[PDB]
Amino acid sequence: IVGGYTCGANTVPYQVSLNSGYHFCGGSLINSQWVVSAAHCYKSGIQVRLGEDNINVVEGNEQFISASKSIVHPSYNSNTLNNDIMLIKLKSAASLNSRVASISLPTSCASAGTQCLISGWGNTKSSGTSYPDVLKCLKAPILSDSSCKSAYPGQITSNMFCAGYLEGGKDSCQGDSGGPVVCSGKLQGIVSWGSGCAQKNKPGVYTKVCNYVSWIKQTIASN
Ligand SMILES: N=C(N)c1ccc2[nH]c(Cc3nc4ccccc4[nH]3)nc2c1
Ligand SMILES: [Ca+2]
Ligand SMILES: [Mg+2]
Ligand SMILES: [Zn+2]
Repeated sequence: IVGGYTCGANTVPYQVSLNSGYHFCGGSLINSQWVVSAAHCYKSGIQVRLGEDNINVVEGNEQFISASKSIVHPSYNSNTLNNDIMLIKLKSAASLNSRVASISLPTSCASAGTQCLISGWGNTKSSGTSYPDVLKCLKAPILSDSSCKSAYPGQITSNMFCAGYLEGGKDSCQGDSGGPVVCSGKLQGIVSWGSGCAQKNKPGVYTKVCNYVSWIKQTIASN
């Protein structure tokens, strides 16, 4: 996250860190047994870490649970990143408490202008590499589809939306990938892609979760 701030320990209780020997992507806990992340974060051998703040220090509120199965969206296109969403089932149910809670799925899609909270342990430099150990947060509004499409001609589908600042300076970045974009108490986006990080007229692009609610509900109920 570039131009963001330290969230504070466990202030984003539905945020998960996907670990395969090191942190490589974020995710969102949707109920005690399932996590939603981005399909471009797919790997074999994932351990989900809940209740984290500093990912390099066991502070006491963590739960490390391995994944039993991963399901990448049936129509995910790795070349365009269209349908960039994946579901991960935990081997054991997590214990939900104040530090570990699930986030709600949306009943409708959000309007441009709505302010959201994006979080992650991804890179914090636009020009450089500085990876933080504690969770970073960023409040950003959803941008109109017009400004999103003008920035990326022929690359935005109806399953994506842009959020951010056209002036540059504030954005999510690699490592934040798969993480949550919460607006009005609902998970509305998943950190997906962008052009570099925090560049002018290159806002972040997010998977539009409101278009996948039936798929998510149907898939978790049958697995
Ligand atoms: N500017 C953005 N809003 C942005 C978000 C996410 C992202 N993701 C990548 C590529 C990317 N994602 C990953 C995940 C894990 C290892 C490497 C890696 N590279 N660029 C970006 C850019
Ligand atoms: Ca920790
Ligand atoms: Mg994240
Ligand atoms: Zn990524």
